[PDB]
Amino acid sequence: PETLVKVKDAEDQLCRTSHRPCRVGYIELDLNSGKILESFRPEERFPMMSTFKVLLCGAVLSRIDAGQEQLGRRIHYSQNDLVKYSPVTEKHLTDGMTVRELCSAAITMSDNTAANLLLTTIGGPKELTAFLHNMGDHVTRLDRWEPELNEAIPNDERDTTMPVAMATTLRKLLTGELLTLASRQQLIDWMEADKVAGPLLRSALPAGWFIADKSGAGRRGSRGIIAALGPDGKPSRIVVIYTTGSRKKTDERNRQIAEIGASLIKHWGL
Ligand SMILES: [Zn+2]
Repeated sequence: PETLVKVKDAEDQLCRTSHRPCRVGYIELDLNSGKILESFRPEERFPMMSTFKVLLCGAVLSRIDAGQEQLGRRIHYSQNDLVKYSPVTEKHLTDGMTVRELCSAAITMSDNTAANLLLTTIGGPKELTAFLHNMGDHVTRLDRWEPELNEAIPNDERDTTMPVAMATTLRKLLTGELLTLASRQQLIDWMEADKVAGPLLRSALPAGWFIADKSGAGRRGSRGIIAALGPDGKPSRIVVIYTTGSRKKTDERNRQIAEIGASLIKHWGL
């Protein structure tokens, strides 16, 4: 009840004077069992923003497992392929990057060109969506490339998920049989090394805890985070938080998410 109070308070603060569709969504799952521990608007849609990049690399790893792709395959590209927010890819115009390096860049640094390059390797947004639907997530959809997929037009379902869908999908990728044990470990390792989510859940994380996460930010107030975390050096729950529609600035939206994190940590229970 305490984390749920905070999530409602967060939404009230962020949306009161938005003058457009505005919401917060949250779900917490038991990692081992998949049991839904608590939720707030679990079945409402939100823009994924860069949180999709985990699902993208899941699709890539599936192809690697199937012998259709190699972690070490090198991809070259041109300066004209670089889109907004390409901190890693723009440093490798000469050398290109391997598929492994691209996934590290997409997940750990939120590199947009790396995501587009990876989308190409699997056949585009439609094939990411196909991969998701084929593993039983018929809600999540990627429709556009970077950066247009961050547009966050109110109530547009393009490039959206639901908290429950994302959380359930994340659980299947990280601990189910969709990927080999080696690939599922690679996926969580990239998330563990996330470099660009400090002001969100990581800001509330106690010493000794494990976190593997991926953040997102888009237009029209959109912000979110997906995570696997737990005490004692191992993840034991999945957390997904999304918001869209607020007119509040970045730092304020960050603070509200970090506050939800602090609550869910304080009130973790056994
Ligand atoms: Zn479907």
